[PDB]
Amino acid sequence: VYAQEKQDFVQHFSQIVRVLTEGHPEIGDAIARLKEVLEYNAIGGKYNRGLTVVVAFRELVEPRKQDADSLQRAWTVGWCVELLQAFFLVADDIMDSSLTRRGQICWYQKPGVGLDAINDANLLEACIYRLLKLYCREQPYYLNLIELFLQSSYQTEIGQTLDLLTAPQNVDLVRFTEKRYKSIVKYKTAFYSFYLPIAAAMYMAGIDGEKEHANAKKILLEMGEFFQIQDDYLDLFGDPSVTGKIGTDIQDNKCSWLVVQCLQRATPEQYQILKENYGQKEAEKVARVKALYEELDLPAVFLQYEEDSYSHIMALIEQYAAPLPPAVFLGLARKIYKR
Amino acid sequence: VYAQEKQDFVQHFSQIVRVLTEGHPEIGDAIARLKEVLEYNAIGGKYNRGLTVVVAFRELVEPRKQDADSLQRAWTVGWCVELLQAFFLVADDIMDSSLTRRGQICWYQKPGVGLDAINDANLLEACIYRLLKLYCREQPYYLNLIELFLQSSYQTEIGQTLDLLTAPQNVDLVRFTEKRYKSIVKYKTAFYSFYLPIAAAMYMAGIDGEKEHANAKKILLEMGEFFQIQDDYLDLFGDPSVTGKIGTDIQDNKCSWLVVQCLQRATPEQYQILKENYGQKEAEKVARVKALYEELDLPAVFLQYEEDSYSHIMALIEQYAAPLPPAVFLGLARKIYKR
Ligand SMILES: Cc1ccc(-c2cc3c(N[C@@H](Cc4ccccc4)C(=O)NP(=O)(O)O)ncnc3s2)cc1
Ligand SMILES: Cc1ccc(-c2cc3c(N[C@@H](Cc4ccccc4)C(=O)NP(=O)(O)O)ncnc3s2)cc1
Ligand SMILES: Cc1ccc(-c2cc3c(N[C@@H](Cc4ccccc4)C(=O)NP(=O)(O)O)ncnc3s2)cc1
Ligand SMILES: Cc1ccc(-c2cc3c(N[C@@H](Cc4ccccc4)C(=O)NP(=O)(O)O)ncnc3s2)cc1
Repeated sequence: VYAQEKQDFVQHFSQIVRVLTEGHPEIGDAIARLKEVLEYNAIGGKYNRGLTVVVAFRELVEPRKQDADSLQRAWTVGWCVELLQAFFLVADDIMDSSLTRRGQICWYQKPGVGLDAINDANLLEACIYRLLKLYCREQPYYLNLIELFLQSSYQTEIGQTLDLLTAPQNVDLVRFTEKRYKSIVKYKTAFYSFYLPIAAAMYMAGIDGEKEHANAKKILLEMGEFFQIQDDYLDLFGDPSVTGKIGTDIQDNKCSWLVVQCLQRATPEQYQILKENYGQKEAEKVARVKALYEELDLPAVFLQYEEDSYSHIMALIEQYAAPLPPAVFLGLARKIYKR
Repeated sequence: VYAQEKQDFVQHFSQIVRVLTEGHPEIGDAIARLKEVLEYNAIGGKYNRGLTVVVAFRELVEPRKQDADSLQRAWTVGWCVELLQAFFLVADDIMDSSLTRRGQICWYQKPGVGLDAINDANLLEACIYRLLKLYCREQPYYLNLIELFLQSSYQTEIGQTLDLLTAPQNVDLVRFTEKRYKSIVKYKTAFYSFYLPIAAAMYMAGIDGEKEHANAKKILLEMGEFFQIQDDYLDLFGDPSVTGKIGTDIQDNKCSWLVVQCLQRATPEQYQILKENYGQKEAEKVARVKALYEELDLPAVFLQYEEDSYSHIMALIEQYAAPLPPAVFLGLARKIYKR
């Protein structure tokens, strides 16, 4: 499904840019900057979210209604998801004071960008809507897509606010509850990473019903919870030469699924070991946390969670996939649940 | 027109907030933060942009079609303009490293906000669209308003990019040309400050024609150019006990209308006096610029510009106001051109 169309998708970017950078010579300079912004930040991910739109649109539309223009539009809206992602990242890395991203210098950290990245992020967001105007204003789902991107923006922003309130990078754990962890993930990542791209395909295919969308959302948000929990696990236990990432959740005082669990289980004594070491950057003090999680057999708790999670998803799919082809959902679960 | 409805408008804010902060207990914390963001940043301006929507809607709709619900919606969309303004300011003050705004500490500069303001700004933007959903999704102009706010966002962002490229707060004047000054003002401030609110009233009143809108835009953008040029003049020559502002365009290396003119007129010698002193914060070095502008009789050049500008506007109004009541436009020119 995905490896099979990643070429046409990543190749269409050029067009996405050509159009977004074309009557008005006076502003050409700013447009030059926009090009640069898009080239640095929309590129270099694995493109799974955007791609999900394309793949799903193939699965959902009767192939008789998949002309060149229709596909073009699915590529375009797929790139709209990747631009939403890019907008959030650029802005999130400023906020976290991150150094790298996708293995390069964060955009804001480049010489002579700095906090100008704030506006660059805002343009990334704007390009979504330009693109929808240009490719979709005549389509019957035009407004549905706008509302979905705008709503996907809002929930992510809310989730971000929620995380910022939860984890002031300053030492506190009583606010790291499972209720709250789950909330953060739903609003901050799941909605836009899992629901938004399938939903966009759905609208593109004429499937606009609230019921259908509620059903698909129910599956997708639970998939999204898992995805993140696995991300949290692998931040620390992922072989880094598989992953590509080397993890810093413990140094960055994150509200990781791990710590949440660790806190549910710890003696009042061990809370101390964690109160003392979480957030510090001393390797010794980072080791004494990993080593605590390990003492609490949390890698086992994960495996245990991944199994249940895998059933729940299949159950959800059995129950709510209809009348969409289960393959829409399985195509994603495949990308997540390795054996 | 304006003093006459500023009460109902500023009073409606409470409702705007009540609604934007109301099913979902898990996120209530973030909503609390949102409330705070809106209270600090949507409040304390003079509300001229928002108000323009309300006043214009009164002028444009047959009074038989101005029920309670219609008004409610004009207040709401007026507040949407003020939220757009708030979103841009919060983000612009981070970018400039400003200290104050509307006579208080900039939001980002408050203890324990910082660059979290980036997300706070993004929520300000989001609230626009929530508000439009809640009050206007059933109206026939719903999509027109979304497109207008989104487009107003994009042009402002472009203008911001353009300004950032023009004025790196690092010393340069060859890029401060009149063509470029004019471009910056059109994209960065005029469009959203002058065109957007009248346009929103227009759409609200059933007047959606491209022609009408082109006409209104033509008047409004030229009004907007003046407004800004006057702002630039008064930044330096405004009696500060009238204004409320004390100006720092020269210290901040801005691409002010003043400097632009100064550069058009200066001997190759005087370019030097300006190359040496513009952007410095030394009062002596700030004085030696003001004193140069004064030596070049620029306060006279302004008066000269304000006169011509005043004719051009009236001409534009005579020519393009129809079939809107000229009073829509005069109501604004009144707020700008004191004798
Ligand atoms: C800890 C743990 C326990 C069980 C699993 C299971 C994964 C899995 C599974 N995973 C697929 C991925 C998958 C998932 C869902 C639908 C389709 C495909 C897989 O790993 N295929 P591969 O050829 O690479 O070994 N497919 C069918 N049953 C199961 S049970 C994964 C992790
Ligand atoms: C909607 C959506 C968003 C992100 C993803 C990502 C999947 C993924 C990823 N998944 C692996 C699978 C995987 C399984 C277990 C642990 C890590 C990685 C994968 O794509 N395998 P495939 O053989 O299909 O190319 N690996 C590294 N980064 C990412 S980011 C998937 C779906
Ligand atoms: C430098 C300079 C030269 C001429 C003017 C003019 C302002 C003006 C003008 N201004 C109105 C404001 C105005 C503008 C446009 C339409 C209506 C009202 C005004 O100042 N009224 P006020 O009672 O406070 O003295 N009205 C009619 N003709 C003119 S000519 C302003 C500044
Ligand atoms: C669309 C729009 C946006 C901002 C304005 C502003 C007008 C204004 C403003 N205008 C003065 C007039 C003015 C004239 C000349 C110099 C300064 C101020 C005014 O409102 N007079 P009014 O008697 O109607 O209350 N003074 C201080 N700040 C601002 S911000 C007007 C219209």
